[PDB]
Amino acid sequence: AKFFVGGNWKCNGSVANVAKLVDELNAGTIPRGVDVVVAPPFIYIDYVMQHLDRDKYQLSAQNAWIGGNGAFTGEVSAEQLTDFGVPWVILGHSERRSLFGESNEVVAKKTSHALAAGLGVIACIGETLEQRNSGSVFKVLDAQMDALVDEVKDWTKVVLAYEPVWAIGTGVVASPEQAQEVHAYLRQYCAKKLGAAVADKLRIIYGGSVSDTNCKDLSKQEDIDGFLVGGASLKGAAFVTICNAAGPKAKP
Amino acid sequence: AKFFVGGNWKCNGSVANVAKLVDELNAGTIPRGVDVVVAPPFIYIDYVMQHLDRDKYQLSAQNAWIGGNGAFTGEVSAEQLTDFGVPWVILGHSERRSLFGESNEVVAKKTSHALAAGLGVIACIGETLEQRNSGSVFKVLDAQMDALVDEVKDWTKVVLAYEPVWAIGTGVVASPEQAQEVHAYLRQYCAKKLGAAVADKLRIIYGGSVSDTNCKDLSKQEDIDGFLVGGASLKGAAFVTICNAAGPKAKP
Repeated sequence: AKFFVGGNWKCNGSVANVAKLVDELNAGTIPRGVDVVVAPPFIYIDYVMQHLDRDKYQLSAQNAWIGGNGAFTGEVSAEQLTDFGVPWVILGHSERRSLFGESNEVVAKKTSHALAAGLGVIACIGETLEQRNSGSVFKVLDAQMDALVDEVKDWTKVVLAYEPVWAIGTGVVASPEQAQEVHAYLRQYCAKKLGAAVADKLRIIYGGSVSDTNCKDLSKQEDIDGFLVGGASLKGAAFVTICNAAGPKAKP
Repeated sequence: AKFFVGGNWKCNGSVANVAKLVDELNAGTIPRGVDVVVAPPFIYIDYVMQHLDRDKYQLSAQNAWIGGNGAFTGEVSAEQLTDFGVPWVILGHSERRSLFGESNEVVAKKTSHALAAGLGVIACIGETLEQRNSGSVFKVLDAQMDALVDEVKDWTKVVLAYEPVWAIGTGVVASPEQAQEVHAYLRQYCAKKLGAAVADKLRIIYGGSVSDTNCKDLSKQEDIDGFLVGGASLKGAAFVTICNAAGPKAKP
């Protein structure tokens, strides 16, 4: 029910800058009834967990391994994250689908593994400019979702994040109307695959370029339940403003 | 000059188990003149850095991104690690060459980037059972090293780790004589590519199965300068014993 805002810091930070960002976030006020998650690089999670106000913010990781602990040098498991006290993980971000070749199948299995390990998952999908140019939007999104549906039985702790990758680094802007068109499409897909009750409660958050300038134009769209924020999450007051875009979608 | 032992914890740990392992490591005594590095999963680096005895142990990460900070969700940069106070990183581990498709070229560029960001690098190489079966040992190792040589000009802060991947998970054991044969081969390669002076000072550490049972048989081999330890690194007293295998190769 709650408007949901996640802040994906990506691969950014230093000890001093993280300390400063945490202080700025702690200075902000968040409306009742909004869920706000902050996702630092792995090395900072300890510090952030210990210094960021728990009344306002929950922690997320930016990725996790496909399975449990073992001989996977460099990786962090969902079991480790849960044991650490982290409640959320972002999985299938466009940067990992592209740079790391995470397939639809890998994202879906990471998601079911993480859920079974006790995390909530911000599961990311989205199509590129080439795919939109070729008339493949439905084919691509349907296949991304079909893979998730195959792995996930309980969507209570899933948040679905749509990334308009065609409008990320291409010189193209996505309008709020274009965003809403996709979110409406995803909503009706999910109603058919999961049932109208599950689809109505599922948070479908927008992960295009979200700033303190455009957040209210996006948050008023019928099927946009929140945001997965990129670079604006690195600026505390701007990020807090995005969290305050909930308006009537906050569920105090 | 110093015998060098790294402990690669891989994707293992919990809050309680890491606390226990750190206590066990702190209970151990290490000879003067041995460098010992411990590599936890990213999320534990903070805790380990703050609780593990600095007189005995330095920290390492198990991986880093190919470049600096930016839009690389899930990744940690070498710049972040240096700023955090971490002195070392493992790059090109066999599990990442295989599971993540890190090419010779990617490992070498990660290495030069990390060195430029101020880290020391444990650069890993090694050939598989298929490659040894096909008579490709030289071709594979030479190509792995040629890629490193192309990127790395200063080897002062590099430690070269040989992983006999043909003897890791295959049902085959590598003898100390087989280990030494490869290390001798690598030494003469490096003398030809880097100069005899650089090759003589370069630590070439063995990253096959290293335990407290076999460590002295390996450490006495002429061209084995230390170890990159896998599962035995999770057992504090066993790992400390491996560190004590240096004998005359400690440089107090």
